[PDB]
Amino acid sequence: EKQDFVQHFSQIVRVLTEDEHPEIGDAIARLKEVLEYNAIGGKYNRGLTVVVAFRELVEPRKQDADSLQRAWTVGWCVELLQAFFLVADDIMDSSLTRRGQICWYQKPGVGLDAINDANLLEACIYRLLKLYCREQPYYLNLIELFLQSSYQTEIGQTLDLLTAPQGNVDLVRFTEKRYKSIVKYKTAFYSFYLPIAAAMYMAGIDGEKEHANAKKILLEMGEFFQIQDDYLDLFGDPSVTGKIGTDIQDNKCSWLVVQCLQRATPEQYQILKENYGQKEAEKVARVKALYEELDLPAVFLQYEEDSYSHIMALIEQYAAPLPPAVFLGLARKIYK
Amino acid sequence: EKQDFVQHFSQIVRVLTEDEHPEIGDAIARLKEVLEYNAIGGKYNRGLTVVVAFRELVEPRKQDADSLQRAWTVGWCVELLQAFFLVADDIMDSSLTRRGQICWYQKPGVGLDAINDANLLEACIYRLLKLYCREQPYYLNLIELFLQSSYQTEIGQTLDLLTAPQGNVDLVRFTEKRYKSIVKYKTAFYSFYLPIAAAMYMAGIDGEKEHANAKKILLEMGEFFQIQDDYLDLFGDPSVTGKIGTDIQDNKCSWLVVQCLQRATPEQYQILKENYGQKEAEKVARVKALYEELDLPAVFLQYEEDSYSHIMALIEQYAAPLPPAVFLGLARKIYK
Ligand SMILES: O=P(O)(O)C(O)(Cc1cccnc1)P(=O)(O)O
Ligand SMILES: O=P(O)(O)C(O)(Cc1cccnc1)P(=O)(O)O
Ligand SMILES: [Mg+2]
Ligand SMILES: [Mg+2]
Ligand SMILES: [Mg+2]
Ligand SMILES: [Mg+2]
Ligand SMILES: [Mg+2]
Ligand SMILES: [Mg+2]
Repeated sequence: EKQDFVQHFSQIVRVLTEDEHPEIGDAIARLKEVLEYNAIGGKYNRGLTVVVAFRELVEPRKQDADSLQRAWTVGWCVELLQAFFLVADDIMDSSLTRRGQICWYQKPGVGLDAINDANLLEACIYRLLKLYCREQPYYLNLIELFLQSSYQTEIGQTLDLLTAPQGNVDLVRFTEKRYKSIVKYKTAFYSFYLPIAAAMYMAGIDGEKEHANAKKILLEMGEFFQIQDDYLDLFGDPSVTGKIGTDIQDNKCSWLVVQCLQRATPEQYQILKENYGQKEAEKVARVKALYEELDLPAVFLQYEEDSYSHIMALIEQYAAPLPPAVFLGLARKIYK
Repeated sequence: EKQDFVQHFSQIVRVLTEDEHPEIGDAIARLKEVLEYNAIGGKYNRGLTVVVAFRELVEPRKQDADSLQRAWTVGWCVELLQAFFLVADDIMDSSLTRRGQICWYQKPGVGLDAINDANLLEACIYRLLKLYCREQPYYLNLIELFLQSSYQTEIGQTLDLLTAPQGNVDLVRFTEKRYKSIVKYKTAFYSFYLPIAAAMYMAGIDGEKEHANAKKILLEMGEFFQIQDDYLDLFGDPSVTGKIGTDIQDNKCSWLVVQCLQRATPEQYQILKENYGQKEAEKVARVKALYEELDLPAVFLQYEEDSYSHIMALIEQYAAPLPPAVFLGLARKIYK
């Protein structure tokens, strides 16, 4: 399934680049480069979720060649949206690598031009929806879903960045309540709600209450996914994660620091105060050592188990009348 | 009219900030700040063009309070789009001031976070269209117009930036053909076509051929407007323009350098080669002095006259069945 999804990318790049209007040539070329470098090399889970859910929600007699093409394309739209956000997120977080290669903006000859490049990736979403879904009943529902999920992700990023001012001790700000708001908005809407909801609209499941019920499950899964992202920022294997962690030196409201603040002794609070939020390797190591001294890996592992049980309880409550398998396949993939 | 348009901004900021969901509070606050700093202080010509054209194209018996509100809001959408692009353009062009104050990203405590802030301004366009135009016949036409004009502006910005690589002599690239493509895409679609076309759709003028005819006039006006922007980058009064010029030190394909290359002697070409595209004030002054020695102000002034006559000839050819006054009021404003 992931090999089939990735094979459809050649076709996407081909239709996005067919406007070559020789004049715009050299920017179409650059657009190819941005797409090749930036939407390829991930696991493709968010885009595949659209396709998997589409096949589970749509009656097989309605799954002809062209409706399947529209599903693959919408899944690539979700991946282009993630590519838009990541590019810009790597600039703002001062990140070094992404998916096992240097962040696009560190590429010599790119730099802050990456800002345009990211806006273009966003623009491609709507070009693809027009090329493929324009005459479908769900066209406007999808455009609106993508725009709303962007807005919600940018609100989240705003909070992320206001809670993490550079060069400024922000520990008082780092609370559970605040953390939960950050991750709801910055990650949960676009990573989980968006692709399932997109498949739902394509299948003609438009009801407010069915979308609300699906959202109840999916926003909690997204919360877990971001907690996991925070854990792996520091404790993940960078040959697996494909990215260097910057949360400590970026002064982020990570699940780790939140959990640390609620366990630290007043001596340990001062260690964090003196070392969090700074570029010095030795300072970052003191924080990591405090996390390790507080058995934060053990705490994450227990949370992963408790979170799983909680999400499965919500699937029991809220999945119907959708197939639980939609949610269960997602759970398998993120608690893997 | 500009005082009425500006008065409606309080209401726009109020509806954009009514989601205060206490959790997202502090990002709504920041969103207010971004809107107050970044969509205010211009001349508002692009947003007013929507309103002026709306009143001229819509039968007065159809211009009730609420349809007029929708026109003011769509005009603010066009201004939010310009605010999105300028913010990001000031980062990528390394600009110092905008509208008589420091560029938002130079504000201490903003910096590259301005990237998110700009994406949020874009997002506000679609929130306003949904809040105000959702049940109108032209809703989808407007969303599609705004998205398309963004795409086209980002393609233009891509070309602008590829033709102007930092630290790299690009004079061979700087041709009339290339310049015309740049400005068509980066400026002409969103500054002129966009607001008139928006008013056209609101008035129920949806025809392909009427939009094409309007576009014929408006893209040429936009070409002139960018040529004027290039001229004033170096020769404008910064107490009038409100911005410091960076085209020479940014290595831009400005109308000025294009015109200089077609008049320069081989000695003068080498002066440009040795001094264009560099941060040193003394080098920038050599280029300005070469422009002045080539009587480029005199050339711009003659071009302004010839361009005016050309645009008026196109209004004669292509305005009907729209009122010429729509185009003539625009011409007055840009050749002012
Ligand atoms: O991939 P990253 O940078 O670890 C992350 O998950 C990326 C991201 C970007 C935009 C929204 N949500 C998450 P972050 O929040 O920066 O820790
Ligand atoms: O306001 P500026 O920076 O003079 C400009 O007109 C701004 C701009 C931004 C985006 C698209 N078109 C023009 P530019 O092209 O940068 O010279
Ligand atoms: Mg990041
Ligand atoms: Mg981030
Ligand atoms: Mg992370
Ligand atoms: Mg600029
Ligand atoms: Mg520019
Ligand atoms: Mg300029």
